[PDB]
Amino acid sequence: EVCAAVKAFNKNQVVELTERKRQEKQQEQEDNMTEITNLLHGDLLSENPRPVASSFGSHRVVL
Amino acid sequence: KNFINTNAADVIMGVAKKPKPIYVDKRTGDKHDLETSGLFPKYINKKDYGI
Amino acid sequence: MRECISIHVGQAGVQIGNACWELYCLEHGIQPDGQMPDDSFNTFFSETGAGKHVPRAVFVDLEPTVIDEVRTGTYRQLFHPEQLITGKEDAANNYARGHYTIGKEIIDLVLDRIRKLADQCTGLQGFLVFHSFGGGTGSGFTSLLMERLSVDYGKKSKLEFSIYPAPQVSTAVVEPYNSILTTHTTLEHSDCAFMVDNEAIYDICRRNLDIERPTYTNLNRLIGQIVSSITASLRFVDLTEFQTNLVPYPRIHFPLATYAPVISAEKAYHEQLSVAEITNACFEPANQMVKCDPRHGKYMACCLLYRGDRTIQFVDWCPTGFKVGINYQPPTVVPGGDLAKVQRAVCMLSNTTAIAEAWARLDHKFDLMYAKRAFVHWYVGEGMEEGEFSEAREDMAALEKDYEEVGV
Amino acid sequence: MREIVHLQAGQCGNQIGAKFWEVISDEHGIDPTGTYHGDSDLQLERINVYYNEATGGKYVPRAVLVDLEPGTMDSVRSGPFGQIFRPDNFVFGQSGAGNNWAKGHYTEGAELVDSVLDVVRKEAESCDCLQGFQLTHSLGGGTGSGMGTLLISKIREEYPDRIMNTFSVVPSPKVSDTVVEPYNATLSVHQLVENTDETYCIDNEALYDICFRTLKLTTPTYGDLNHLVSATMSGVTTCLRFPGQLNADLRKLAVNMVPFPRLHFFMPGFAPLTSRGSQQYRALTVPELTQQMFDAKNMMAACDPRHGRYLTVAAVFRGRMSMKEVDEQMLNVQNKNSSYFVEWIPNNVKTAVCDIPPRGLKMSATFIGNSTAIQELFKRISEQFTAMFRRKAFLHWYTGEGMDEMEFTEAESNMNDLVSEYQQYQD
Amino acid sequence: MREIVHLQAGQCGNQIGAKFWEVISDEHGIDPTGTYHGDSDLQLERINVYYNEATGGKYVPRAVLVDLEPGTMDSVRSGPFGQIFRPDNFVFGQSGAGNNWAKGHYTEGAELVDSVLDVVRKEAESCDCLQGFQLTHSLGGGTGSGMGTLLISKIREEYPDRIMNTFSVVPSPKVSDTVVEPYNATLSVHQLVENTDETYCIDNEALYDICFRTLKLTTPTYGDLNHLVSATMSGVTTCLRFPGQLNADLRKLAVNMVPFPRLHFFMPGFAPLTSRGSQQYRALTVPELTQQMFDAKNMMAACDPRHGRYLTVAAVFRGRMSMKEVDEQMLNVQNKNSSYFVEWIPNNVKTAVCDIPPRGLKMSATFIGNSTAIQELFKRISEQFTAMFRRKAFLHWYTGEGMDEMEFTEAESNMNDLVSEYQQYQD
Repeated sequence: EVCAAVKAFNKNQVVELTERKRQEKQQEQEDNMTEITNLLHGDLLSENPRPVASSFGSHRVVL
Repeated sequence: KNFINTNAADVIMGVAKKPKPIYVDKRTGDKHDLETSGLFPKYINKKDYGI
Repeated sequence: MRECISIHVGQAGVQIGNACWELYCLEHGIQPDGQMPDDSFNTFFSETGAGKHVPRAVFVDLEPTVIDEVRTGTYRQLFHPEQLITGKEDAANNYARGHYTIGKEIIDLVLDRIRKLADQCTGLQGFLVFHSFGGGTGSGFTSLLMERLSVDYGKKSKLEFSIYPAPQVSTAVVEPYNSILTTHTTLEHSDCAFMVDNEAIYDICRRNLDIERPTYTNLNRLIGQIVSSITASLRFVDLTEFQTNLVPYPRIHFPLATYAPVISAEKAYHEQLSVAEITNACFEPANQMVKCDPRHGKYMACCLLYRGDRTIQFVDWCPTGFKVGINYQPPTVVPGGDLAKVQRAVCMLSNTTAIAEAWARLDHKFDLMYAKRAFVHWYVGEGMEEGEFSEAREDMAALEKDYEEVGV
Repeated sequence: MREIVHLQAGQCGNQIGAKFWEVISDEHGIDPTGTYHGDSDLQLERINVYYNEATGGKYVPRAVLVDLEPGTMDSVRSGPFGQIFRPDNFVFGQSGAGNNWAKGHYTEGAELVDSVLDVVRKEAESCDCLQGFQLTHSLGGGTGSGMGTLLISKIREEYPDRIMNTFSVVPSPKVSDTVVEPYNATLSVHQLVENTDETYCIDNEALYDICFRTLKLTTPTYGDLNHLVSATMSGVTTCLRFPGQLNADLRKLAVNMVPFPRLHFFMPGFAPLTSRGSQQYRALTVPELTQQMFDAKNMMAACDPRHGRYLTVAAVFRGRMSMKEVDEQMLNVQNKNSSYFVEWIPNNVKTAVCDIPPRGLKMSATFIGNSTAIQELFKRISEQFTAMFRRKAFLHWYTGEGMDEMEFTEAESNMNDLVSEYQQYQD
Repeated sequence: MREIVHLQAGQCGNQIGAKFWEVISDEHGIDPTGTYHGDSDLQLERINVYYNEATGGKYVPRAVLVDLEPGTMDSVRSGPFGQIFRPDNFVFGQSGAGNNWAKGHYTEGAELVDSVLDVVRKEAESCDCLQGFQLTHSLGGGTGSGMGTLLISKIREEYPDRIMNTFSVVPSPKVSDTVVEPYNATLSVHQLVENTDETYCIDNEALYDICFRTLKLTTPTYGDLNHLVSATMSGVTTCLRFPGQLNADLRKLAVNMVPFPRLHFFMPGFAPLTSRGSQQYRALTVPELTQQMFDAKNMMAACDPRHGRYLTVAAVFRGRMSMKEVDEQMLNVQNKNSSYFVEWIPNNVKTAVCDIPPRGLKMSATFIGNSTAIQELFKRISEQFTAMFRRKAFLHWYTGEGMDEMEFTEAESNMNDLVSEYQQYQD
């Protein structure tokens, strides 16, 4: 009986550990998507010319 | 050149290959070397030992 | 009346003591606030008249950014705010900074708080010092602490739990200089130093448990289990009989450590864990906590701590070599931990001849550096003479011939 | 409570610093006014390492901006982040150095060090425990090299137990834009060997190489080479501000890569540098950081580490990662290469792990390698210094400032011996 | 656990090996963008033999495309499945080989050989246990054969325990679209002798006999010939990817068919090739797969094994089928014929059964045979090399590239002994 409830607790714990592993893998894929989306939106790889705009005015640029 | 005689002579007058010792740890075939892990006694054989 | 003052020096000490004190809180009823929602906590806790329970520990570091997380974490209300001692600048992997220049700013404060903690306890068994050989503070300030504790606290037990440097992996370049210059000055000032290294616990957490890529917390929890199994007979043998039954000669105080069932909850269902199984699994070289092998040496002593319900060859002069202790409380599972729930466990502390290869490798790497005088200017300029390298090396030469002499 | 004072000289040191401070302020949530607009509590916790609190919640940097002409103090003041700098910290003279070392060291810069040392003695007294200084300057100019190595010699006599990093832009033989380059570079490497604790060597032909073959930029400006440098400049101070599992001071890195007191010229690198086309191919793990960190396409200096032994190596990781995987890749890169690592140092690589990644990344890393392939960098200078000086090509500018010819002879054998000093551990 | 790093060289080498990947990817259920859309798990459990993982559940092949001109590395990219490859693995030079074997072996392909052994080591040291490489090339061109033997000559020395398979397209006997063919092929078969574990021999003329006489197509093309090569490439390496009742690796065929180390030239084939109209009558049983492996019209080399003797025979069966009925037919052909089998090997046939069939078929079969009628190939290359080389015809297009005339004289006598080697296992 005591062996039975220890084995049942072990089986249940195996189910929760497997679900925790699945959850952290899916969260890793989410962070990968955030990685690549932010790096494509970044101005270094987009090369938008607006980064040459200067606070002094719209006629002068940053060298 | 007698290829049959030379092939036989090459495979009789020689030496055998000596493998690097490798031990498997897990049940899924994980392979590691032996002489650089801490198991087989290698570094007590040094001549500096105890002095 | 059976207290144990704990001292945690270094980042290794603080991050191990976090796991240890979480387990100590959960074994009794103590919430992380400090209130219980029986007096067996008295070996580790103090009962303020305002209902609060305060631990008997001192956390020391020369850097503030690993104690500030304890100060802002979940266990913020539990600790006395001045049982956590911090410096401003760390020791920077330098035994000289950690011994002579920086550690002298904190040694008096640590001794003051230790005296204040030891005045509460009626019957004090001894101290437990958690440290790491490789770091700056854990190698310099720890040795300075034992030097200034030997003259102050008598013939008390001074147990050490150390992270000995691993045989092939380390997180520093300058580690062997520390690892020899601390052993030379703690050889005569200690009673028993259980040594576990991180590489063997990585092997066990990969192999026994199925945790590929573990972090330090999965190691700190197993260390906490071993310390609880050592001290559990005070709460539910003593600390005092360990130094009698493990250290024959006064320089050979270096035993080992093992916990017998370290298995996952998806393989505790498949097997018995009877006393013969766990006793056999203590003496297996795959389950030791130092990457070494006691087949290639000779056993000298063994202490077997059971908890809950012709290959092994001994030395000539010690035929018996066994001390056995039995406790009745089974080990307690923490939520989020990785071990199973079990009814029986064993912790074996064994003194063996097969640790000579560790000192031989350490001396080899110290020689390899120091023959060409690398890194010496850092250690010389921080108030430390050069000749101490020569005395530490000839002293550890004497130690290797000691390990051969006793075996012969 | 381990504060860092930033010192920055020349046009090169003022245009690196305008981009470094543009990176730190994003990392701590500071807008161009100076008010904290962030979404954590870790950012505000140790902002005092670089920022001084003002009244009203403002934060101003602990930087001193020096120059010898007033022309580069206006483009800094007219950038996006130019209004956070305290206006007293701009110290600028009205007659330039003119690509001349001697005017920077004896005539013009010597009348300005006493008006800069007043400023740095004001930010050395706001710190409860000052860690050390920082200089960014160019070795190929006249006021980065004359005044800049005049300040270090005067700082190191007043704060002699601190830490004095530099980020030297050493001249390149290919990307070079001054005839009188090797006179200033020879007379300044002589001034860095006995007055710094660490000196990271940067060549501009190695930053163009990274921006052409790895990031694949069409037109890299100087603003895209100042972003490469400033990502390493905050990668070595990142455990002083954010917590971790295994920290590293700047002092702890001085201990482990300086075996002998004159061997402190390193080569930086930064791990996750990638294109915009290769962003969905990259797998974002720790072995991919380690493969790119050690790549010889990747070092920020123009000397190849396949021509010499690696004396010692660093690694300063960021992110939430596994200490088993961090520690098993430094062992892995060390056992295949038997003769790329020096024999009398058995473990060469020191690792540290911080816990907070840069803004917009998952994890990152940094490399600070000490090699005996750095002595080819001081021999292309020493083959062009001696081609000119054997006939006295340009000396009349230099002699007529109070400077003698004998200083061009003592700064030859004092760099001819450092090449032989790095040579004796090459084999 | 058993990886294969694909190499492919030339315009022949890339137009073969771009159709092979469309064959494999629909054998495993991979859409043109790279993701997985399949209805099994045997399609996915052994996919690591050929496919590196990418992010988001996307798989990229382990293929490296080398070439010496950028025109044929944009028809590959603009095909149907051309977007699955990682773009770094595309390697192309800027100036062609020019059908010149010297130009690709010594001059143009000796600086490109250093730039591809960076690529092939990043893909070889990322495998858990490397089984062995491949190659696909032609012995008539310049970059397939000149540089393409320089690769095998080099990466046998660095990796001498692994497997090096090749899929040669040796020159055709009848059709010849290059005058300077025989200098290419004679100088290349010497490099195949020492450095290669297995080599198949494919003639483009004997691919034309299949696609007209047997498959009965109105218009064949170089996609209906690159489907025949790829349907033999998949048959040798399908017991690595799919379970069977009896397995056969890439080693277990080379162990059995290569007795002596100089004799590794084989003769492929493929059994169920039937027309639309004749399909109603054909496609019956397992005796109709052993009938058409061994038919002498189906060989993919233009050399007939009736002229000589099968040293060793092999067969790889695909489909879920009877372990008895496979074994009874190989007993049936080994006993009816006597002088088509060598005397000193009494079990000349090795057999293998793979469960998962090819795409669209319910059963299939594949052949490899090893003959002493493969040495009529080299007696026809050497009849047209020393025809030309007697009066020194095209010699300046090779000698002015850095060769000499006695590199020719040894390379014919490095073929006029392997001809007379095979003539002594004749009797």
